[PDB]
Amino acid sequence: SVKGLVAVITGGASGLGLATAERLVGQGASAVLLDLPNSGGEAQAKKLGNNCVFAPADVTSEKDVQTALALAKGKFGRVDVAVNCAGIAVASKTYNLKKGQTHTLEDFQRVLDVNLMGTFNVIRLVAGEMGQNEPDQGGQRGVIINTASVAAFEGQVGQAAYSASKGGIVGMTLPIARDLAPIGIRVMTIAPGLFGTPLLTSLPEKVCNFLASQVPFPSRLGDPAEYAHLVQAIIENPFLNGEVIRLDGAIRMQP
Amino acid sequence: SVKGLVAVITGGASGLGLATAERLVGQGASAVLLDLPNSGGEAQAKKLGNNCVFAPADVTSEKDVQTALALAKGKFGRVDVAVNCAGIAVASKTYNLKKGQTHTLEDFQRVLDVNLMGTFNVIRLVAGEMGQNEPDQGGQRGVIINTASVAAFEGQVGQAAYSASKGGIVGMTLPIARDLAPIGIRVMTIAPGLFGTPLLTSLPEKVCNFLASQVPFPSRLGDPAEYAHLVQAIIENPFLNGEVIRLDGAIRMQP
Amino acid sequence: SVKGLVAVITGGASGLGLATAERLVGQGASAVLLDLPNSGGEAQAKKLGNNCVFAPADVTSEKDVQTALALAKGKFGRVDVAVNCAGIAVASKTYNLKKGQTHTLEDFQRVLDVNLMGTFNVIRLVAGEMGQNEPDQGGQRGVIINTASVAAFEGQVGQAAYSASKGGIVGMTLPIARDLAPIGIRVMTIAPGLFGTPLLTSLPEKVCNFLASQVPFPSRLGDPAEYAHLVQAIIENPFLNGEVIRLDGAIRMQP
Amino acid sequence: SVKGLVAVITGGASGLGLATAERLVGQGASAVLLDLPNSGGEAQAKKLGNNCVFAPADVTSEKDVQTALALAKGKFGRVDVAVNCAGIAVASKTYNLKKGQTHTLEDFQRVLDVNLMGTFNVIRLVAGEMGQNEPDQGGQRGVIINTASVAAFEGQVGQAAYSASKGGIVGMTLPIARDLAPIGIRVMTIAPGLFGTPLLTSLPEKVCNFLASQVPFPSRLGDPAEYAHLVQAIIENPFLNGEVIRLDGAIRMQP
Amino acid sequence: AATREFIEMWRLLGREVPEHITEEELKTLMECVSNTAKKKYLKYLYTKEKVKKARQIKKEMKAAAREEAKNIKKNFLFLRLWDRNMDIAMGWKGAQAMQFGQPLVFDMAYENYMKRKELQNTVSQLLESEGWNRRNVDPFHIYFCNLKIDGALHRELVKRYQEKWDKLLLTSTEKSHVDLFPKDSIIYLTADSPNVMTTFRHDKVYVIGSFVDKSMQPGTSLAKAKRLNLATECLPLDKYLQWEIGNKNLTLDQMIRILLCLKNNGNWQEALQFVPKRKHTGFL
RNA sequence: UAAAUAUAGUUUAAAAACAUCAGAUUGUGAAUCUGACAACAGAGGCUUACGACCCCUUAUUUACC
Ligand SMILES: *O[C@H]1[C@@H](O)[C@H](n2cnc3c(=O)[nH]c(N)nc32)O[C@@H]1COP(=O)(O)OP(=O)(O)OP(=O)(O)O
Ligand SMILES: C[S@@+](CC[C@H](N)C(=O)[O-])C[C@H]1O[C@@H](n2cnc3c(N)ncnc32)[C@H](O)[C@@H]1O
Repeated sequence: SVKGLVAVITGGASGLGLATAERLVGQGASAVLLDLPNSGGEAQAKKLGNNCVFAPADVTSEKDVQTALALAKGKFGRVDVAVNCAGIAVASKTYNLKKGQTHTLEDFQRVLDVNLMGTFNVIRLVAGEMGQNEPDQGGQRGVIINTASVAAFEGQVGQAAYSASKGGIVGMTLPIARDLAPIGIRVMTIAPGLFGTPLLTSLPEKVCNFLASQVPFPSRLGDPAEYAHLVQAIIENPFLNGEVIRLDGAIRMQP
Repeated sequence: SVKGLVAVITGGASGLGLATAERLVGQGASAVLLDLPNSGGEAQAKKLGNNCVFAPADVTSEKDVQTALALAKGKFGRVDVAVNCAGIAVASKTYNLKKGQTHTLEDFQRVLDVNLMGTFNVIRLVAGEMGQNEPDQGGQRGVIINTASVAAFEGQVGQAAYSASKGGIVGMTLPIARDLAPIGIRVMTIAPGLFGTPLLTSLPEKVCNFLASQVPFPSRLGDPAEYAHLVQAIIENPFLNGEVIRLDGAIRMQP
Repeated sequence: SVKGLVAVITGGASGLGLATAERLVGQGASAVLLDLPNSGGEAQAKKLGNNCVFAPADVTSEKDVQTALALAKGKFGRVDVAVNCAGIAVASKTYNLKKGQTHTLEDFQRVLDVNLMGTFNVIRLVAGEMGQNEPDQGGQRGVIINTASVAAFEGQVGQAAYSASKGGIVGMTLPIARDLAPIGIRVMTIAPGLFGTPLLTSLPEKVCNFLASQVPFPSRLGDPAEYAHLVQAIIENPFLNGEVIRLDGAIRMQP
Repeated sequence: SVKGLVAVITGGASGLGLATAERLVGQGASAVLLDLPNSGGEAQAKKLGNNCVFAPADVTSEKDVQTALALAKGKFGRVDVAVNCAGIAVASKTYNLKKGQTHTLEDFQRVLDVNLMGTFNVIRLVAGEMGQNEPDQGGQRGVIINTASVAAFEGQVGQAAYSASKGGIVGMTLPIARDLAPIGIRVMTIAPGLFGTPLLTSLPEKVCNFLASQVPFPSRLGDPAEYAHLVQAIIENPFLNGEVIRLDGAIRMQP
Repeated sequence: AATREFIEMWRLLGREVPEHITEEELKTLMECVSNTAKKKYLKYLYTKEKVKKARQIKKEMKAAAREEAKNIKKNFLFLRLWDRNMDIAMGWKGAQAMQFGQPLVFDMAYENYMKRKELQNTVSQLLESEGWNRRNVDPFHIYFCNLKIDGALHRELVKRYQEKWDKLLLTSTEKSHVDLFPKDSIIYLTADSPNVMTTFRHDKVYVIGSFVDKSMQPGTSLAKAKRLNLATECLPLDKYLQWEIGNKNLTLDQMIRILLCLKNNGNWQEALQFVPKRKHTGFL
């Protein structure tokens, strides 16, 4: 069970992160929202009750994450689960011959820092906090859950920047799991497909309807609550480690 | 939730299948053990109580599976979950030049018949039973869970026959998921590796202890109860479809 | 180089197998066509010249293959390359609710026998003859190339039988390579997409045009000669072993 | 054939890049070595003859690559092949509880800029150069070959940063291939295992010999010349697109 | 009503009046202010029935022939589900088009200059124009601008598409094209434009007026393109084609097909094939 | 200005053929099924009607010594 566990959810002020916080808090766990100051996470933290707090920090900054982790220690005393959900995306082709447009390097860099570098920054810093924890009956010190995407396996046109960052998370899932295996920290990656999140809401409403209808079953956008349910299952299952789970309804994205 | 659901657990007399039956029955669901007449599954069914029944049948044969499905229909009235755990393993090298020994085609056919052909026989027959179920609020008529192996991706020496059968399950999980998507049936596959089943425990104690230490974390053989927990999570999660989940503790088998 | 090597091309009377024979024979190698008696293998062998011979055999039967391989030894004296191109294609939905039709077990069984079981029958028998070869400067006794398909990764609707058989080839490609690594035999697998084989070209030109456009680039059906080129590259590359190569033009089959 | 083709090989002053340049130049092609000023690539270009030139540039910077590509345009008039072999590796655990050492963010960023950002920087910039090329009889404008690593699938301990950068390349291989498919540029990725590059041969014989013995077959470090052979096959084959080719001798890494 | 018998007597006169007419068609005949308008409208209804009945007689013949033939009277890789597959494939391309495709704008501000006969035809060509875009290798990002929700054009489009209207992969809005794209990147195509278009620029947005002027109204689009400071262009029909017969205002389906070929690197030889052959005596 | 012409998906000839839209999980004639749309430049007239016949507008192509 997740009763009594302390969870540090990155980007927990909205989208998948907020849904994960709601379920874990409702199940007796304690959540620490870790999002940007302007994300409005303070209001969400108050709504979720006294078991949830808001940590204003930027994932790409080592100092900011350390302050957020220090805040989690003061309020709850320990960190047991880390969920990486913060991410950004850009819809730009690598090169457009007709328009003579080339993908901006800054756009590629920006996605990398938040999606990939930001995920590693939390993983390495949060793992240090989890090291202080004493092993339980199973010898586990903590659980780290990363949020990849189906784009890491098959990405659409113009998703090179987003795919590259999510591809890195998938590639580095097992090496980090092996790295932290001696200290008993489990690393897992969830590759959600089309979910009702602000990342996919930016697309035209008619695009969203078609993409939702293309899911074999269920033929709808992934509910963020479903993502939270899978997160809880990974936490409860001790034998899930170093694996990428695709939560997308068996949809393969054509170009 | 799984309360009230009727599950037809293939190979439920012992090993992973029995562990799945124990959890589902204890959670309020109804189980229908489907194994060989000599497997002793009726004794196990009696232990689990009234909610569990034993249906002696052979997966490789159409006639017996149909009778087993009919028994489930008569006893409970419907089938909601199908779990495929029946299978056999053969440890024979493809060709040993030193001994001049060639892998026998009979061993390869037998492994395919039970692990691969038997799995498809249950899927196609059990699918018809779920086709009669009225769609639920989510439009789902049932769920099918398969039991692949880590050998499908990282196979060892002498596991060619086992890998081929489990490779087919991984290959055919998505085509069947697309096939049954209009009906509203979710097809999922689990690829457990090095679990505490009788088969693995039968091997030399010196060897099994070594393998138990090769798992990065937890450094132990997979608990069949843990496999049952993942089965329940797949059933409860509506968005898990057409995916292979590796439940092995981040272990990549070696030559 | 491929000059002087003796190649046993399974299913070499037409399709991909025939195209492989033309290139290897045209490059100085010797080919041994292994197809069914009803096929026009005898005519093709005569056309290819004195360096090509036809061995009528059924892959699913051990005796047929043994005689065919013995024929190669008598005519040429050794076997250096094996190409598994023989197979059958069956399309059938797992279960149709509206039609009330269930997939026939015989259809599934026969596809497995030829595509999967037949391929293994050749692999385990050719390795015996490749085991008699003296290792070359690189310590290699022979090369075995299998013909998987993109259906092994994302099969379409009604391709459950085809995907399962091809998935087994992809699953067991690495275990066999590990089995035969001490002997010195390299095992490789190719997974072509849509190729202009006689089976594919028989469809209406309206269907063929749509299939051609499905390939991102090049937007055309795969030339059988292109498949032969990769076969030569695998033979000429000593470091290609236990890997699956998709010759499909970056296409991902939709449902 | 590769006769008369112009290839831009990043990191071509030594290692795999130099081997590719040697084979392509010896086969009639013209190569443009794109490496750092201190790599000593000017001498290598002189050795390869008047058909090879050295363009000092840093892949991480847009300005340097553009000047290098301008040099290639002036010297040869067009760019037909782009081989991305530039890259560096770092060895450092994510977190060391025993030593209380945390993977500093500097190295993870450093590897990402060179291996991941540098690869994308060349891909987008060179794609403009290939865009000006007239389509050939096959409609192809150019071929882009990326150098991933086997660590992108099963990385070792301390290779989290290296795996993430190489994992990204695998992720964006298909999205870029789909992006450039209308243009007519083939994007392919090679995932070499352990090769006899100067960096690998610098390690002590105690570890170098052990790694050589871990390859099933051939049981030796990959010859860089063999990597060039695979590169030529990808260039010549028109149907190879959007795939990751593992050139490692069927070896899977242990933790 | 006095109009009902007005028709029945015309039936006795044999005024090419159909046999069965719905009350909905009767009020349309009511709007006809002139007898010739009533005469013209009734003939359209008459031929409407004649084609349907001839269609039906030739239709039941098909069923009768097929069943008779049936009474007298392997290995596959794909199931015969192609028609579904193409629709999905086009949908995926269409979704990509609205994220990266070149915007093509259909202006729906001409509803005030169209009768019911021409308004119906405009929708027919709009359906075909969008149909060819879907099947194209590189579809445009079709924009339906100035499309009032309660307007006749919007209502007619809904009936012809039924439930498919909300699933079409195109942008339909009430805002003018000037409010969606920069005014310097908009080219209002029109046959009356003094400027002749020579090269198809991929960085520009082309506006096609969804206007079918059976009753010729020259300069209607030019005035719209001149009220707002928007550039205008015309196809080089006279430059390349030996125009001899007909009007130079091509249909919407032909217009989009011409642009589609140009956008796919096609030259004027291929692009201008879609112009009706009856209009011109060859190419040069 | 005058004389011949004008098919709003495209041709044919004086009503058809090929296309278009919606629905289809199609067992490989779907090579089909059930629907949608069928206006020979436009408008106004004449006549029991006629696509005839007669004015008017726009447009196209020629001629304007
Ligand atoms: O009526 C014509 C015509 O008298 C004369 N005109 C113009 N072009 C030509 C030509 O090529 N060949 C001949 N024989 N005559 C030509 O000028 C008049 C032009 O008519 P417009 O209506 O265009 O001129 P305006 O704007 O002044 O109005 P209107 O009062 O004459 O009708
Ligand atoms: C058949 S035209 C009718 C409207 C006509 N422009 C008018 O004012 O009377 C319909 C649309 O097709 C386009 N179009 C028709 N012919 C054209 C041509 N020759 N050159 C450029 N555009 C043309 C125009 O943009 C116009 O908006």
